[PDB]
Order: sequence, then C-alpha cells, then structure tokens
Amino acid sequence: AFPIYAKIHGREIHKCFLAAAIRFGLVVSGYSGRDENVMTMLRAAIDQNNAFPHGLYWTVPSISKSEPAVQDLITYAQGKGVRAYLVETGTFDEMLSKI
Amino acid sequence: LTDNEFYQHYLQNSQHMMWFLGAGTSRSAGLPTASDIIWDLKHRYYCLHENQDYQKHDINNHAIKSKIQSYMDSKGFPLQWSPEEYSFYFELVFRDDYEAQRKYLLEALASRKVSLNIGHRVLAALLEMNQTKVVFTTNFDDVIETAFSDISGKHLSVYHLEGSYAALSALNTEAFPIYAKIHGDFRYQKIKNLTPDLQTNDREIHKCFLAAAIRFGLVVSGYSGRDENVMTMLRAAIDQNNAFPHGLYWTVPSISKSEPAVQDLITYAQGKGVRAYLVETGTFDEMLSKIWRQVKDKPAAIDAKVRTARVCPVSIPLPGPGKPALRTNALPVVTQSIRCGVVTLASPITFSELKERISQKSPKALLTYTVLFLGGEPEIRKIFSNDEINSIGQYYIDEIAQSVAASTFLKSFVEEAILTALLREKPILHRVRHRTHYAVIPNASAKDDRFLDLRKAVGFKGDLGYITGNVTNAKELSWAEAVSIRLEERGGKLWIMLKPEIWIKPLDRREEATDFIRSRRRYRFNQCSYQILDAWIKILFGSIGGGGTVNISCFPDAEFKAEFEIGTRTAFSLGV
Amino acid sequence: LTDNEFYQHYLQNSQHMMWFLGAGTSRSAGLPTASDIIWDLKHRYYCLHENQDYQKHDINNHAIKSKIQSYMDSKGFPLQWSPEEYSFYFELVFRDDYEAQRKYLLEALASRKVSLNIGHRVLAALLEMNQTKVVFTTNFDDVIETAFSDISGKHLSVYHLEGSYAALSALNTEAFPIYAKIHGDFRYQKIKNLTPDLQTNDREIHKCFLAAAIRFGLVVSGYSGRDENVMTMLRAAIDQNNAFPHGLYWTVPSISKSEPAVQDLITYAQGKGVRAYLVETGTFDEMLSKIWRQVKDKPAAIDAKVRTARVCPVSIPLPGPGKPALRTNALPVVTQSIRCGVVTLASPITFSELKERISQKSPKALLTYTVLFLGGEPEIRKIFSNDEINSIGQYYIDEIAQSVAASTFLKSFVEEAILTALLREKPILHRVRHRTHYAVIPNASAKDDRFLDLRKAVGFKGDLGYITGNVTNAKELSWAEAVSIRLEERGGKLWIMLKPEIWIKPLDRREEATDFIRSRRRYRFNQCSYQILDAWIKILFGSIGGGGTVNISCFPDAEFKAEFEIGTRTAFSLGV
Amino acid sequence: LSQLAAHSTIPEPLLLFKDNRTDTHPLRGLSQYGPYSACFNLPGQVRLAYLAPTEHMRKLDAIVRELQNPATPKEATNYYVEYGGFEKVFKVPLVMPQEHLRCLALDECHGVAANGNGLALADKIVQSMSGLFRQKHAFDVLLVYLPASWKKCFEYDGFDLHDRIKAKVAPLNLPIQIINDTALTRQCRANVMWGVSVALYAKAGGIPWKLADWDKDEAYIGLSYAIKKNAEGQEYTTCCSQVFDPDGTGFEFVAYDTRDRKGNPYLSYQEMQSVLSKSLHLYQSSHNGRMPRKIFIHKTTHFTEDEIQGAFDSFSSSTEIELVQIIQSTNWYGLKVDPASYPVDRGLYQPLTESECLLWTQGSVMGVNQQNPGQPVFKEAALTPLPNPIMLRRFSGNGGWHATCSSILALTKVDWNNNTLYKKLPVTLVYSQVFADVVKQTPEIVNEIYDYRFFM
DNA sequence: TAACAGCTCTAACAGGAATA
RNA sequence: AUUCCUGUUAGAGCUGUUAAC
DNA sequence: TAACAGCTCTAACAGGAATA
RNA sequence: AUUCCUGUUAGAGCUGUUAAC
Ligand SMILES: Nc1ncnc2c1ncn2[C@@H]1O[C@H](COP(=O)(O)O)[C@@H](O)[C@H]1O
Ligand SMILES: Nc1ncnc2c1ncn2[C@@H]1O[C@H](COP(=O)(O)O)[C@@H](O)[C@H]1O
Ligand SMILES: [Mg+2]
Repeated sequence: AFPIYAKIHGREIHKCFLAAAIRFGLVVSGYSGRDENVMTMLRAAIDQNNAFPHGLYWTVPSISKSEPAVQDLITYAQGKGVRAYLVETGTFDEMLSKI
Repeated sequence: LTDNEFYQHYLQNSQHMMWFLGAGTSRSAGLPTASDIIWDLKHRYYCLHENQDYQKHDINNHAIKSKIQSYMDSKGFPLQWSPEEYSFYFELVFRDDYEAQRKYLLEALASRKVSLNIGHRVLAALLEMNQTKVVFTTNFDDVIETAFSDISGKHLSVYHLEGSYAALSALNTEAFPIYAKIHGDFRYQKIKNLTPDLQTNDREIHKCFLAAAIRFGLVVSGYSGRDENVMTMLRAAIDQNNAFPHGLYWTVPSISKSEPAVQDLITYAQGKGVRAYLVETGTFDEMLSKIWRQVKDKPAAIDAKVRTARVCPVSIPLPGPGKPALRTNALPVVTQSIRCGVVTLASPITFSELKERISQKSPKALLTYTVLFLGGEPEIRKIFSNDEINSIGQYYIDEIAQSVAASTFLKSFVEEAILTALLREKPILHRVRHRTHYAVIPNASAKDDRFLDLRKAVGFKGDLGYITGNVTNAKELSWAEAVSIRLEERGGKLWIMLKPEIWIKPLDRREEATDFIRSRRRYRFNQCSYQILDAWIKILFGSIGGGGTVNISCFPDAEFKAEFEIGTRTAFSLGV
Repeated sequence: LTDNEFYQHYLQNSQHMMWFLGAGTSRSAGLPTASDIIWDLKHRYYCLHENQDYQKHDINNHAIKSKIQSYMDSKGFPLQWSPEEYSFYFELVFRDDYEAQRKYLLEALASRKVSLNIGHRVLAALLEMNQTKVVFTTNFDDVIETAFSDISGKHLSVYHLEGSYAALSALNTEAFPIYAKIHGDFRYQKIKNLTPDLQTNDREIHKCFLAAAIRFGLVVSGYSGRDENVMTMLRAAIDQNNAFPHGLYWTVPSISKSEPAVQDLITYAQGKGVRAYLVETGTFDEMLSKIWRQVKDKPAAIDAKVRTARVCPVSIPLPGPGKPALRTNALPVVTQSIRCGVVTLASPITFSELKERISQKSPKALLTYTVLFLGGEPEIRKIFSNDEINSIGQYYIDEIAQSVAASTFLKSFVEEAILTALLREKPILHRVRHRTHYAVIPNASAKDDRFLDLRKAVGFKGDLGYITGNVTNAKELSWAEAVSIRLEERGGKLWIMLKPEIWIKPLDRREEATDFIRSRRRYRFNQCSYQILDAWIKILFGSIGGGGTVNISCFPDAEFKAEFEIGTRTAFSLGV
Repeated sequence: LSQLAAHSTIPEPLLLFKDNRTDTHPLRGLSQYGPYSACFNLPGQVRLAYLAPTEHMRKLDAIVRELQNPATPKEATNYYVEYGGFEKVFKVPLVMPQEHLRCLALDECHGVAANGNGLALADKIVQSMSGLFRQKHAFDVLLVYLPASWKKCFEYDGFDLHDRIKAKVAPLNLPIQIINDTALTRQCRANVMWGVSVALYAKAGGIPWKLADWDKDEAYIGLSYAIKKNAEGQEYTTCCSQVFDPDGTGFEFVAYDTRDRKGNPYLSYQEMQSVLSKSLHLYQSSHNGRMPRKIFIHKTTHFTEDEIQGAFDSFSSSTEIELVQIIQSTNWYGLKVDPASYPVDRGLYQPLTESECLLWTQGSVMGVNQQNPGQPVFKEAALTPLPNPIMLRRFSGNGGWHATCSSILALTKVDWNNNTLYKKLPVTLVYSQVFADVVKQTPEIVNEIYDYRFFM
C-alpha cells in the first residue's frame, strides 16, 4: 500500500528496512553517515542473498568531502557482490530537479 | 488453522501470494504421477529382459503389479514405496543416459494427454488477472503453461534451469507473472529429477526464492515433502528478516497423512517469528474452485474459459413447422404483461402467515408474497387492517414467462390466477389435489347442454355416455369427469396443460375406485382421448380449436384485474 | 516469379515450410522498429547530457529529429542510416552494461504495446493447424508466442540462446511446432543484438538450421539482409545435398528496394542447384492474409480467433414495446412461405433475355431467373415454346425473408408480385419510375367514393380537397396523388414501405412541376401526412389500421398463385 | 407483430458556453452568456482585412458595418434571436481594417474570369494577398469577396473555386471568410449576420461554443469521400476527421488525408490501420500519451471485413471500438402520436434490427422557441414537411444504443459553420466530406492536418 | 437455518395383460 | 423375483423467495 | 469479365426560408 | 461561397445471381 514516508529517528524500522532492501534498491542523499545505528542497519540489510538488486547509490555533493565510513561501506558492499556505487552529483535539490 | 479462516485470510490478501505447486496437482491433470512413472518403468524393465508381450498384460492390474514387484524384489532391488526408488529405477532402466531419460520423461508427460481441470485453469486465471505473481513448481510438464495460454490467450513466461537467472532479473524488474520451475522443463537437457541431482539447488533460483520470500507470502499445495533441497531452501528463506509478510500457508489434502517433515518445518517457522500455518482444504482442485468462487469482479472474458460449464451450451435451434402432426394438450398463453396490486406492510410478513390469513378470512381475491395481490382492495382491507397497511400500489409484470421461471411463487400465483379466470363464469367446479387444480363436472348440473359433447366423447360406439355418477361397487364414492389444469413454463413461453382425469368426490378415498378408474380408462384410446380433449377444450373455452384467440379476465369488476389470452387450439407440428 | 504462382506453389505444398521472420513482422505488431529504437536512444542521449525536458519535445517531430541528429553529428558520431549505427548508439548509451541494455530493450519491446494483427495470428494458426512446423526468427519480442497463446489456447515452445541445443533435439524428435529465435528472448542474459555479437552463430542453432534445411523448404519474409551471420548460415545451408526440397522463397515488400545481398544470394542458390525464388507479395500482413484465404478446411474454433471480424458482433437485442409512439409507414408481411413455378430450359438463358422476352410478349404472368414464374402455365407456353421447355414444376420458398436477403433477384420478384397482388382488384393505376413502383389515383375515376377519404386528407381546414388534375402553370403536365410502394428486408422480417408522392403523368417532365410539387407539399405536416397515410392504407387494403390481417393473393385464378398476408396497421412502438 | 422495440428520446444536448454555462440553444446562449472560449483570451480582438475588386469594396465595408450594429430577424423568427451587436454578444471588439489592411484584387482577375479559367483565377486571387502578407501579423481574418461577374468560374466540372482558394491559403495560416453576393442579397439580415459573425469568431481564435457532457476519454472519428472524374476512370479521395475534448479546455476538431490511388471508397487493411494509427497518435499527443478508451468511427458506407480487422488490430484490447455506419437516404419515416401537430421529437432512436437503428437527427426540438414559448420547432420545415431519419448500422460494438446515439446527437450540434440549430449528420462526417472536396480539388494537401477553423 | 413455492425422484404396495 | 409400467400412498432431494442468525 | 437485381453515395444544378 | 437539405437529372461503387473465359 504505497507510498509511505517513514522516519528513522536515529528496531521497528530495522525489519522494515531489511524487507525494503530485499524488495528494491536504494539511493541515499543528504546523509554523510556518522551514525552507527543506521550504519549497522544498512550493513545488516546488505548481507541477504538479493539485497538492493538494482543498486545502492550514495550521492554526495563532492566525492572527496565525504566521510571515510561511506567509502568503507561502499567498498564492503562491492566486495560482497552488491552493485553499490558512490556517484558525485550536485546538491540534493539540484539532483532531483535534473532527474 | 481451519480451512475457512485460511480462505478468508487469502481472500483478504491474495494480491501478494506466491504459489508453490508440487507434483501432486499434476496428478489430476491426467499426467502419470511419481508412482505411475515408477510402475511404468518397472513394466518396461520386466518386459524387456524376461521376454513377455508388452500389451498382453496391463500395468494397473493387481496381479501383474504384484508379479512385477516380486520379480523386482527377486533381483535384490528396493522393496516397495521407499525413498531412493524412483531415481533408482530411472538410473537402472536408462543406465546413465540422460538424453534418453529426458526423451522418455517427455513422452510420458507429453502435452497430448493433459486435459486441464478447474484447478490449473483457476490458477492461470489468478496469474492473468494479477493476484498471484510468482508460481514456483518442482514439476516438469506444462500443466500450468498450457492453462494460461488457453485462458489469457497470451504467451506465459516459463523459467527453468537452462537459463535459471531469468527469474531473478524478472523478479527485480517486476516482469510479472513469472512461472519458475525449480526443476526445469523436460525439453531442456538438465531436468534435475534423480536423487543425486535433488540434493543441490541452483544458486540463482535459490537466490530468487529468498528475494521473493520478502515480497509475498507463500501458499504451497500438492507438496508432500521428501525433497531435501527444496526443504532447505524454504528453511533458509525462513531464516531472514520479515521472511514472509503474509505467512506460509502449507496446504495438504489430509492433515493426518501429512509427513512429519512438513509439521516440523511449520514449527520451526513459527519459532522463527513467521505466522506459517498448516491447513487442510481437501484436494488442490476443490481448494482452487473455492478460491475462485470467493474471487470478486472476475472478468467475463477469462471466466468464460475458467468455467466452461458456466456458459450455457447446446443452444441448438429448432426448425420450422414445414411439411401426421401430433396434437398435444398445451394451450399457448400469448399474454406477455399483466398488472397486479402491491400492499406494503409496517411489519415483515411470512408467506406461511399470508397463507393462514387466506385460510381464516377466505377473501374473494388472490395474494402471494415476493405482497402481490390480484382482486379488489376492500378484500385486502378485510385481510389486513389499516394499521398494518402502509400503502397500496401497482405492479407490472413486463415478462410473465421470465418472472414465473425466476420465482416459483410467481408460478403458483399466475397458475392460480389463470385457473380462477378460466372457472370464473362457468358451472364447472374447481377443486385441488396435492398442488394440482382440477376442473370437474358438477354433480347437480350434469345434464347441461354444454356437457352433451362431453357426453358424446365418453359414449361407446357413438351412443350417449355418462359424465357423473357413483362407483359400481363403492359405498359412498362419487365420480365425475375432470381435467387437471396446470401452468408449464417452456423456454420463453407459457402453456396451459390439460389432462383428462376421473375425479373422485372423497379426496382420501380415491384408491378404492382405482379399478373403476382403470376400468373406465381401459379403452380411452387415441380417438377417444382426442374426442375428450376436444370436448374439454370446448367446455373450458367456449370455442372450437380453430383459429381462436379467446381472452379471459379474472375479477373483471375489480380495480386490479388480470386479462390473459390463450389460443384455443392446442400445440401441433407437422412432421418433417 | 510472380506472386500468384508463389501462392499456388505454397498452397500445393504447405505441410513442409519453414518460416523466417526477422525484425520485419514486428513493424506491424505495434512495436518500435530498428530505426524507432535508434531514434529513441538518440532522444534519451541528447536529453541526458544537454539538459532538456524529455516530454516537452517529442521524437517523431521532424524539427526535433533534425536537431538531435545534428547534435549527434556534432560529436563526430555516424551520419545517418548507415551500418554500425544501431549497435553504436546502444553501446554509447549503455557503455557496455548488458543488463541495463537488456532491461531497456525489454521495456521498449514489452508485451503491453503489442496488438496482434492478421499476419501474426495467421502464422500462429498455420503453426497450430500444423502446416508450418519451424518458424525461425531474428526477433526478440514475443509476438508469435502471444498470437499462438491467443489462438490455440496452448503454450508455445519458444527456443532461444540460453538453452541453445534445445531446439535441435526438438527437431530430431519431431516435437513440432518449434519457434526458435536465432537471437533469443530478451528475458535472458544473452540477446546477441550488437554488431560484434552479430558476426558469430551459435553452433547448436546453426546445426538445427542446417538439419531443418533438408526437411522443409524456407519462406523468409520481413528480412532485408544486412546480417552477416544469418547470411552465412543460409549460404552454408545451401551448400549441402538437396538443401531445400521445396525451394527458398525470399519475399520482399518491394523487389526494387531489395538489397543486392538478397539478390546475389538468390543467384548463388540457383547456381547451387536449388530452386530458390525471390518474389514480391507486398507487406507481410497482406501476404499472410492471402495465404490464409487460400487455406482450405480451416477449423472454425481457431478461425473464430484468426479473423474476429468474420464472426458477427453487436448482436445487441432490442427491448419490448412496453410503456408517445411513432407510427411508421411499414406494413409487416407475416407471410413466411410461398409457392412458385419453375421452367427448365433446354439451353441456358440470361436474365436480360427473359426481360426482353417479357417486353416483347407482354404476358399476364411474372417471371425471374435464379426460371421462377408466378402465374399460369399457358402464359409461359406463349413466352417459351415446347421445344425450349423441358419440364414445368413447383418451387417452395420456406423462408421468404432469408431468400430475398440472399438474392436480389428474389427481392425484385417478390416486390413485383406483392405490387401486382395489391393492385390486382383495385382501380388505382400501377406505374414505375426508375426501379420503384407507384400506385396512383387514375384520372378518369377520380370521383370514386373510395377516394373521398383521400379527398378529406388533402383538404384545407377540413373542406374537400383535390386528388387529380393539371398543374397550375404547365402546358400539358398532369398530376395526381400517389404512393411509392417498396419491399424492405429488415432483420428476419419483410415490410411494405408506403410513401406519399405527387405523381406526374409525363415521366420525363416531372421537374417542370417541381415548384408545384413543392407548393402542394409545403404544408403536409404531421397531422396532414398522418391523414394521407391513413387514407392510402384504407385505399390499398380496404380496412382501417386496427387489428386487421387482410390477405391478398396474386392471380387467384391461376395454378401458381402467391397468397400474401400483410397486417393493415403500420409499425408502432410506445416510448420507454 | 406491429409492436416494435420501445424507443427513448435522448434530450437536447447541452452546450458549454461563457463561464461554463450550458444552454441547448446556441445563438440564444451566445446572446445571453457569450462564447465558451471567451473565458480566456485566445482572440484579443477580431482584426479583419478585405480582398475584393475596387468596384465592390463598398459591399464589404457595408456588410462589416452591418455586423457591427444589431439586427432583427425577419425570416425563420421561430428559431433566431435578435442580434445584440458583435461587441456585446461575443464580448470582443470587431476592428475595421485601416487603409493598408484593405487590399484590391488585380484587374487581371477580371480578364481571367472572362476567359473562364478557374485555376488561374484562384491563383490570381491568392497572388493578390501579398500586400496583406507583408502585414500578416496585423489581421486575423481576411474577408475575400467575389463579384457576380466571376460566376462563370465559381463552379464547373472538375473544379471548385472555393475549395481551391481554401487549399491554397490553408498552408499560409491565414483564415479566410469568403463572401459571395448571396450573403448580401439574402432577404433576411439577422440570418447572414449571425452566420458571418460566428464564422468570424471561430476563424479568429476559436470555439464559439463547446458541447457539454463530453467524456475526455473518447475520440470520435468520421470518414468521408469524394469523387474526381478522371478521363479514363475515377479517383475516390477519402479523408478522415477527428473530434475530441482534450485535457486542456480547447476542444479539438481536425481533419487529414489517408496516405495512393483508390478505386473504391473502402479502405484496405493497411490504409485503415495507418489512418487509425495517425488518429490515436494525435489523441495521445493531445492527451500526454493516455490511451483513448472509446473510439467511434462513423463512415458513410459499410465497413468491409478488412476495415473491421484493421480497426480491431490497430488498438489494444483496453480500448473498445464502436464501428458505426451512417445511412442518409432511407425508406422509413415516422409520425408522432400522443397524432401531433409537429413531427416526432428530435433525437428519438428506434432499434429496428439487432445491428440497425433509426436515428432522428431531424425533428421537433423542445425549449428553443423564441415566440410562443413551449411550442415545438422544426428546423427543416421550409425544406421538408416531415423529418427523414438516418440509419445507424453498427458494425462493431459491445452494447448500448444510447451510448452511440447520444454521441451522434451531440456531434450534430457543434458545427460552428452551421447557422441553424443542428445538422443532419455528425460534424465528423460533414468535415470529412468538406476536406474530401478540398483534397479532391487540390491533391497536394495530403501531407498536413488542419483544424476546423481553416475550412469551416 | 426456518418456512414457503415448483420439478423430479425413489420407496412401498396393488395389479392386470396389448382397439376391446 | 420370466416381464411391462399404470396408479395409490408418503418422504426426500434440488432449485428458489423471504425472514433471520 | 459480361450482363442483370438491389442499397447507397456523390456529382451538378435549382431553390426557398421554419404549422402557414 | 453566412447557412440549411429538399428535390431533379446522371454515373459510379459495392454486394450478389447467372453465363462464361
Ligand atoms: N489432489 C492433490 N493435488 C495435488 N497433490 C496431492 C493431491 N493429493 C495428494 N497430493 C500430494 O502428492 C504427493 C505425492 O507426490 P510424490 O511424492 O511425487 O508421489 C503427496 O505428498 C500428496 O500429499
Ligand atoms: N510489413 C512488412 N512485411 C514484410 N517485410 C517488411 C515489412 N516491413 C518491413 N519489412 C522488411 O524488414 C526490413 C527491416 O528489417 P531490419 O532493418 O533488418 O530490422 C526492411 O528492409 C523491409 O524489407
Ligand atoms: Mg465559411
């Protein structure tokens, strides 16, 4: 019964995020990580057999300015076999306008 | 979990429902089951070495089955319906020749013996009308590939082990409906049917089962267990977050005969937090029939193929009356539309209550429930006071035949109305026996001129007969000529049925005159019966059966009057 | 080779015919072509980098196409419709991402925009009814699969590159019909659509084609060459013993625009001893329509789906006359069966010849050809001598309406017969204008009492009117009231059409009185026209239009007489 | 056996007007409310221009002045309504052209007319338009006048001057309102004024009135043909018109060719499929890609098997197709009884056979009488004493005679070129026939499609 | 689930013999 | 029960149509 | 392909004005 | 050609039904 707008406010979303990661891929914008709760949330979402089938896309205004944890997670996902990517775009609003 | 609650749950959420049909469903499709395949293989094996005529002895005979099984046990082969037997006999007959094995399995399960039944057609309709999106199967024959082609008229995307990664992509891009065979089509080289092949799972398909686990809930039918690879794939699917959003509904034809593996898997799933339930719903066919019955707003185009019995066949037209002609007893009632009166009651009423009110009050009108009354309003006021009557209005029956066919209350009401009309202005008495109305010559007025023709009808050798009197050897029984008159709904027409009878004045003492009724009717042959029917037509209608359209109205002096018109000539048709 | 000879050759031997359909049939199936795919890719590519609104400008506009192509040429890309462009733009847009390329090609050619036309349905019918067994295709979308599923109701076995060798086995075990896609379904990982993939052929599919060459003859349609791998596979198939038992029929929509590769391949095949012929048969759809037309004994069950226009739709029933009612001019002819006379001629006769014999002899009878005559035999003896007459017998028209509808000769004959019957015993004169019949008040007998009601009909403000006379400003033109009477076949019924007209005594001088005809008809409003139609009904029938069934016979004193019965009341229907 | 199926009279269709008000009388509503398209400013002001010989320009300025001032109806006062003055009734000023917005035809046109050469006369009339073409932005509608002395070239075999002029100036985008001497010498004046004014407003801007109760998801199609008498044989030039109410407020009414040679007016499989493809592609472009759900293809002649198959195979299964044939000349004719003084109410449809029905596009109309309100009006009383109905022979449909009959009735009332109350045929058929005449006269028009305001 | 309407069947008896 | 199916006396079974529960 | 039958259409003209 | 469709005079187009070729 789409669409839903759930706020993490960071376990009731943990299972929801896991099922959603099973369903379809994720693009994350405006987030630099730095939070261990959502970090473990996403890392736990990655492990399953078909997680983010379309791909995980961490979009930041500048690639070099991103926190090291984001790149570490991207490399970990790529090693696991998932198709996670780190792409450099503009501001989130400008990215969405171009989309 | 009771079956009805399972049906409500499914009906409640059938949009997101994977199906897992096993080899049990194909059992009905007419395809040989696993045991039938084993027995066929044993038949070929025994007939081959021990040189015996193949067609001379059948396979479903009890004696030949016992003899072949005894021969098989003689060479130390597995005893009876035990594991590692089906694969054993396959690998014995075909001595590791997978091409010949594939060809035989294709021939046995070929697409010429398959006759789709309600179950596969209903599942294919669910696929097309898009409630179930994924149908996993461990089964080789196109039992459901064919059903979808027959119903939808569209090609179905079947997935197998030849590619085996198509299912994951199609699942990811939502290319529903997908029908992924966990063991692949028999057309292809890999079949994965022997026990050694049944221990492993294809990585990409296995991957698909887990991704599809999160999206939908599973209903598995016609699966008995006994497969290690599918069981471990299901167990792995359970051991993941929100494994089944709609619960795993494992259905078996009989809970008592279910294997313990299914029950322990259900217990494990319940221990892992999912709401998996084991239910018994009878056979797969009955289950799917009920599921389709509970389906709402099914498209007519696909339902004309789901249930071919629902559409009306054999609408074979009748020819013309062109070119000896039987003369039946049916008078066609060409009246198409009538007017009736309706009374609205402040409190609900029962047809039985109205019948007893008729019995007590005995009004000069007719009433039935559906309350439609024919006659005068003051009679209804006698039956029903002003307090219980809200309003009195009119009712129009545009199609009388369809109305009487639809509701038997209308049939009885119209029959009573036409009977009252026909006997309204005539001396012939009106009685009832069981629920059949009888127009009988009265005792006193038996000397009327209008009965004289009837007197000619019963007369012997053309003399004057008798119409009413007393039985030859009865104490008080009185007898008379009569006609049973009924209303018959035939197709889109209404007819009046007249049958000559010998009415007996005491209702319950009819049997004592049986011999007399027999004796009087011994020689009522075709000519005599023709004469009696003509005389009765003249009595009941007043006109001879040539080109007449006599019209009769019941309660002509009443505000609500029914005016019927019945052709005076009975039905006839010249031979072709 | 002319197209008609090709059709005859194919019809003579249609049981052994492979088909070859690559990217040419898909043009007419409602799915984009190669050029459309290229232009779509260019549209996405241009809109992506140069940030432009995607939906703001379309793709089939000429200006936008020119602008996008100019942009593409700006970056040094290939110029226009040149080789290595389609694959080039695919590999440019998708930068070697075969999964995304597959997903896009699936979305563009998906099974929702496809609307099967006559060509694919006819080919699928040929597959099911088992004339063509092998249908090779270089095409990805499931047009033939959907057509076969829609028509046969059975799942079709599609073969591709994933399995690859599956098709060869099916050929060897005669598992027809087989539909092997030389480039495979888009539902699978390998699509073999780019130019680098188009240089090689799958070994097993190559072997399958080589083996199928010997068994059947090939008809290739909607294929324009340009593919090296398929061309070399065909050339290798030619270079083997009895390469094609039924010849390679290469069909193109236009021989002039055919690529030279096809022509040189045909010449090479002819030099290698096979009877390969290149023909032009127009589009694929028209070709298959003609081929299906020449098909004999096509099953009704599949033909009800091949040509949905052949079955009669819109059989929407009409309601009852229940519950202002227009009163038309149609008198229903309830006569169902009539008797006519037939004469057998020793030599064939022409309807024109019979018409001129009527003109010369002017007999007191009616005749038509189908020779059915209505009237007296001696009149026919006057028309035809004994030498030319073999026998004279009877004819029965059981269904008059179906007979007149089927043959217009019967329509004219029955119209003339009913016209002669209606004016047989009445003073009203019978004339004809063009192909219509007019009953006109005679000049001399205009003072008859039976015309007085008509005199009332035309009268002004209720006084006495005029029925016949001379025009106000004409030298010799004479005018009279008249009715045009015609026969109309409506559904399963026959009706007589009456229309009030002002007949003019000189046939060719009618226009000179036009104003008068206008002036006399200026104020013939609904009431006046109602009166005139009632008066004409009374004149033509002798009974007022209430509950009448007047019967009229033509030539009552003749052995062959037609007895019609027309209801005296015109058609009416109360509003709902 | 003389009792037919019960008919139902479809009520008079409502017409959307100024401020979305509905009134089934077009001219009365125009006087009372105003044009539907006047809600937005599509025409800022109706700037006119004149093209006529120097001698007869006074007639043009006189008729323009007559349009400026109100007029009263003299003939057919039963239906017509008093003119309120262009500025008052259409709520937009009517601008008289200045000196440079008023051209003069070449005197060589008179010589060509005396020579009796229609082609050269049309070419010269078009070539006279260059003075206005240097100021094409200045004016909206050009009033081309033709003196009676040119009658010899107005209409003769293998030619028609009006169609040639329309086809020559259609690609040049300038609307043209041709005026003959007939419009001058017609007895009544309000007749000519109403007709010319509504034509002028439609050609300068558009949509004087729009039909209400119109589902946006139905596209109506009408095919009609014309004959060019070749020396050896004949040429059957058939063209198709399309109407639909799009998502935007601007109701659309277009026409287009169908392509080579046709010997018969029945389209083959490929041609029918191509025309239908162009039609729903046009609808999709006007509906941002949304598929039409109901399609009505009205044809003056019966659909062959090929045409029905092309219709079935061109669309998808989701879009039901209503293939209907319209028969103009029929034997049947009815008379209303309660017998009535006035003929049967307009719009009554009588189902004769499971596939054939009578529709009374002609007949008495209720609620549009100016004098003695409540009396019925018969539009064709002058021409005929009784209304001749048409036959609808449905060739493809799922169910419902009312659905197609009401659509046809509403399509018979939106002909802005028609001065009278309604039309005997749907606007689809009449516009397809007009464009068929145009294409038959000028074969080099098959490339483009055109809005109604060009040819009405 | 309780009545009511019709259509049709079987379950027990009884029962006489082919247009006179 | 050599047969045949003609009636009598009853009850069910289906359909329905209401009132419910 | 040549006639013949009906059903229906357009192609040229002409033509008068809404129940009197 | 402000309009409307009422008629006249013709020819085609489809269907057919025969005779063929
Ligand atoms: N009506 C039915 N439809 C489908 N499967 C059934 C049905 N009845 C029984 N089965 C199952 O079929 C299985 C036999 O499959 P197999 O082990 O291949 O012989 C058993 O486990 C049954 O539970
Ligand atoms: N309707 C059609 N029937 C038969 N062939 C066609 C049709 N349309 C296109 N073609 C052929 O298909 C070819 C294009 O296929 P390709 O360019 O190889 O994908 C053209 O060269 C045409 O000859
Ligand atoms: Mg105009």
